[PDB]
Amino acid sequence: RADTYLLDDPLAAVDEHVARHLIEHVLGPNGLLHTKTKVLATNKVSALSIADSIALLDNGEITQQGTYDEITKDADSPLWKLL
Amino acid sequence: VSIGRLFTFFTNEELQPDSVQRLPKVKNIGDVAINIGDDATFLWQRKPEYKVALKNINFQAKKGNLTCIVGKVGSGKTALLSCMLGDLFRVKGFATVHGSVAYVSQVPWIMNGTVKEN
Repeated sequence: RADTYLLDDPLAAVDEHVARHLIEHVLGPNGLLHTKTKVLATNKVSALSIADSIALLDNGEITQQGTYDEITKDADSPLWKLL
Repeated sequence: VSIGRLFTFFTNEELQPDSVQRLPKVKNIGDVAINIGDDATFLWQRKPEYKVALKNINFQAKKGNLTCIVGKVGSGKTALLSCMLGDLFRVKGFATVHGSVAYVSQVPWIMNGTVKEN
């Protein structure tokens, strides 16, 4: 029950159904951790859709930042080009 | 021999405490950035020939919101995540993390004991 959670993409290791269940019930804006800041490093499409903001990393630098709506508007990376 | 080994260990390079300001906490529902930095840069070794680094990052997640970092293996996602916790040497820029923190690594760390204990 901490004030910030930083996850290095455990979802990509867990099964997809469990990933969706977690992203809905625990980590998502409607989850049991709603009021707490959450950050992740997964590239899963479902999680990225669940995101409230996103950042694109390029060899130690950043290339883009913004909400999922801005990501979709740009469509500059698979975060929007793959869906 | 053992004193030589122990002295090398005790003199090994530590983590710099001021890489991130973990102290702050914000009395707002969802209206504050958790990370703060202009051109934050982090490195894995203070010895030269840096095989890994983070450069000119200005990442900003917000209180109560889920944010994600996108990038293939080696793009620096793990580095950014761990630097948010204070595990990398801030060479240039600024960084901070608000409130109590928690973290889950790529590899699940589990401790011998009860699952309730873990």
